[PDB]
Amino acid sequence: GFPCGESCVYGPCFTAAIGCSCKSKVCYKN
Repeated sequence: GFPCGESCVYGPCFTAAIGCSCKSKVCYKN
């Protein structure tokens, strides 16, 4: 539910490394 400070319009969430995921073009975790 909290933003990881990264977007994923065209690239992946490199913050997936800390458990984030792409949710409607913005990287979030919990």
